[PDB]
Amino acid sequence: AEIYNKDGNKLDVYGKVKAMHYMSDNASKDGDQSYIRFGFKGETQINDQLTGYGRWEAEFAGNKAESDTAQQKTRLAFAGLKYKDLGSFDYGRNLGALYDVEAWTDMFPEFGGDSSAQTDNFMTKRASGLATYRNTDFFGVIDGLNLTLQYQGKNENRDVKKQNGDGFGTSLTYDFGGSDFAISGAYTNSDRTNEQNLQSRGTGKRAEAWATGLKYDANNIYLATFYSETRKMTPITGGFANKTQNFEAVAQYQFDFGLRPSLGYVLSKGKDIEGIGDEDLVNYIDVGATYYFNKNMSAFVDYKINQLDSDNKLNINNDDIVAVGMTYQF
Amino acid sequence: AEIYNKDGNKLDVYGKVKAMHYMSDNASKDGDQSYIRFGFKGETQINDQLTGYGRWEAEFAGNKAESDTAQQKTRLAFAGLKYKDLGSFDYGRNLGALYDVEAWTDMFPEFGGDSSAQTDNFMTKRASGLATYRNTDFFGVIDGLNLTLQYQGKNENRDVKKQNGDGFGTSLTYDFGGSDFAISGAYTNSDRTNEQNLQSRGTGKRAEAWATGLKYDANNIYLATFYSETRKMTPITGGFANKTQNFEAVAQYQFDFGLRPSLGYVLSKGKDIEGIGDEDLVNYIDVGATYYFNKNMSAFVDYKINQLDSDNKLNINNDDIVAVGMTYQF
Amino acid sequence: AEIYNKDGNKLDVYGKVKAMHYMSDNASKDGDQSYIRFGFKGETQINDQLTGYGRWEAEFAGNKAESDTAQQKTRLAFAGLKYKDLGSFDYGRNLGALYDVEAWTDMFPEFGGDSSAQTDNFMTKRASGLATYRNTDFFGVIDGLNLTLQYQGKNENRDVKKQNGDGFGTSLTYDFGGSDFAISGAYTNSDRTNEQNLQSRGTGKRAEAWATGLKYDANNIYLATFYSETRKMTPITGGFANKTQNFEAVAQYQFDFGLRPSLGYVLSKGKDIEGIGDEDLVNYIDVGATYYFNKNMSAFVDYKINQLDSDNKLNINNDDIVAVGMTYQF
Repeated sequence: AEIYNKDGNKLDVYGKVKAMHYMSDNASKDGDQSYIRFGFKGETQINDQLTGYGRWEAEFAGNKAESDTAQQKTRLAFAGLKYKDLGSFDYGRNLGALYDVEAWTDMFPEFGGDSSAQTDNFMTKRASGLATYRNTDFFGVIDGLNLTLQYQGKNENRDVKKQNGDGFGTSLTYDFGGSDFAISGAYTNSDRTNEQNLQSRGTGKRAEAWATGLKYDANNIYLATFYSETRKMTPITGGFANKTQNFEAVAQYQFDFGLRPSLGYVLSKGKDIEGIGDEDLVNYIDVGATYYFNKNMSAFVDYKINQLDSDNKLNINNDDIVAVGMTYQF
Repeated sequence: AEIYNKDGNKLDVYGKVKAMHYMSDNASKDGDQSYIRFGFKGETQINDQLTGYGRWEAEFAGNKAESDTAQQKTRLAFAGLKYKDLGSFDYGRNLGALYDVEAWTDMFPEFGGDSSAQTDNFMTKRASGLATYRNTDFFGVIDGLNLTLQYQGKNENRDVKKQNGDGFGTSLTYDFGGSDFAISGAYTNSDRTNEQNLQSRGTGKRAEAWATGLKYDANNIYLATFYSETRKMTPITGGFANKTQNFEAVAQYQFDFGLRPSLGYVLSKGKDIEGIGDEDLVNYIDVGATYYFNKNMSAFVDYKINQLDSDNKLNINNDDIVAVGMTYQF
Repeated sequence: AEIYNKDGNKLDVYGKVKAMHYMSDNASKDGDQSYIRFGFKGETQINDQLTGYGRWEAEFAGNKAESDTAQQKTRLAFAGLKYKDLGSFDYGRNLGALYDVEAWTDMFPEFGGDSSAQTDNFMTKRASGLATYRNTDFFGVIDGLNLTLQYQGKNENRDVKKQNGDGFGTSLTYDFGGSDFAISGAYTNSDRTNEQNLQSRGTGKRAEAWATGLKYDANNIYLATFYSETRKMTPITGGFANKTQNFEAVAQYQFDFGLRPSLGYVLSKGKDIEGIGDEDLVNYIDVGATYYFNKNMSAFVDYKINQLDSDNKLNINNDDIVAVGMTYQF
């Protein structure tokens, strides 16, 4: 909600209470997982052609006792400039380049974005240390095309899963539509940090990933799907997976009254693992729906139908989960 | 302060800096205990008869070095709907059912709400995992009556004091007044979680509590009092108290100029403790006052006169405390 | 940004995303150190002569993984009253008295305020437990003079570096100007806490500090400088420094277009250290500049030229650092 629009500055305070319960056995555990979001975002307008902005998004736990003050964590912190027509540059906590792809099917009521996309995993989902250029429609009219170059500074304070060396990411998108249609691909080659190569699995030199996505979003239908492959990036109980192939798909329909059913499927498949062969990393069908009471209030049910087996060589968790909830947001 | 009231949505950003000092010896320790509160709350109006809301309240420490980033904790997170006349349903971090009672005398400048009401202690004070129905005036005119049914999902991540199994809570309230008068009672039976019954004290099967309160709030006087009993819920240095009886009372007068004296007394009495017999759990007189400069600014002094003895079988703390402070709030 | 100015109350929500990168070796480390600030501040007006306020400022990390929820910390929490002409009293997390001095040259793009001023170091920089009276222009016209008396309650929960006993602080400032001119001095004598005197270095009885500053801020030039001395307050790897002498200087020029170069130098010199003699504690030249796009958006480069030696008896860090960034703020 735009709480300030004065003298060339627009403050926008946003947020969401997601009261939310998981009923299930202990895969991604069960019981309450409600949370609150909070964020501002400014846009100061320097000149009629230039603009600057900062965005901040934190996330505060809903489910802990108040004695567990290990409760908030930030999601987005950046601030940058955008010139009329030349595009936008920014730095700070942001979204890697491959997620320009993987977002196409990250629309479930709750589950999903679960495959190749780990958070604080080099440029795959959210990420620290990112300079980002994004050009749009291409300088002089390839209208529709959209471009991103990004650099990520090394991050080796953190846990060994969470670390990375200096790297790079592109992606592009061309849109069209009598109604609406788009295709997308991205590229990452971030080298791996030294301390990480003292590990059991996926040891090596560089860490790449690439993806491709097709979407269709028109006259209330939404469909999207993408493939992705990673070489030594995805974290594995042994150590980072040598390779993986991941596939996501999504079909959703929004009724006029408010109901919005979603179907989607998530597969992540471990490959050439350094002592276990190939076990799958993620395999479930998602069935669910939210009901949009309006822009602000909503309620949902989601059902992860884990499709993974019991004899699972990486001793993962074959347990279904059913999330139910209402989401107020302003 | 209602910072947004547009297109059927009212954002209300609130908060309070309580700069506050305890002078005392080390019972609930001494020195600074100032804190800050911050919360929004929305109310989107779907239709002329329905409404939805979310409330969030965190609490950020005032007193630590900045090197002790163990500093914030959330108090309320929920979001729900309310239909004209049928009442309100919500889920998330909220207030148990017995606190519909114990609030009657939780009005001191600082101390109190200290008896049967522990925070993250099954539905006794604040609490995680709560679905809550509250009906008011009873559907068709018992005007004055007010009703609450609540369910609390199991919470066993947390510390053993802090855990609980699935449970239930009712309370009701009928109001009246030529000026103002009300009576209240509530009920809880949450079963105890398995890991908790590996304890020394108050082991068992179910954990109940019940309370009763009378209040009088009219032409500037305010008086209220309540009894409460718990079976294996209140945390004890040995382990949860087998039973307890707790009594609170409060007399307060608000002058026209701004001064508001308060008298109150708090007694919590351990019963059938599993190795110590019965020691009291809380016994103090509270004398104090706030001066309301206005809606926003205020200042106070409170004085807990601990009435507990020295030879205290549960080795509690007989030490007085005197809190002084000013409270800005918006 | 003043988001509320109604019925005698002005809420002011502020904040800043400082996306920011250090390139360097590991002195104050290297890579991302962007952060976000957030604060409100109220001012309720009781009567035409009196006013009350609260200020709160937290600071949330930009650079950690979201798995390291050790991320926010508060900077300012207080709330007080100010009477027309008699001055202002407040309590809570605030700025000691010596910092009324040391602020004169704490203006770099990033570095500086680094000498005698440690945060949560008795009244030297930010600080917990502070009652503060500040009188201004002196009751009856010494216009220009400005006065501060402050008391700091003991703080012994915290780490031994971070602790302190009860203490006191004055400072005064007289301003003038055909353009602008001022001189300042402050005094602290906080006794040291008992647990702290079980240390190797700077053991003793009382902890004093004093400072002096001259500034010149006119027709776009800004120059300022100050001396400071501490007896057993500044933390040393062995233990608190017995004495120190610290000197800061700053020359800055603001062009009409927006560029604002800064020169400054920081020296902190350990004296009579209890096993090491005298090594310097801080010695660097700072060269840098911010470009102010406007009130809100800006970008900078700073360069700490560490001037400290390698054979450094307190095994400190002779490594340069170069900070680059943009700052959005509202």
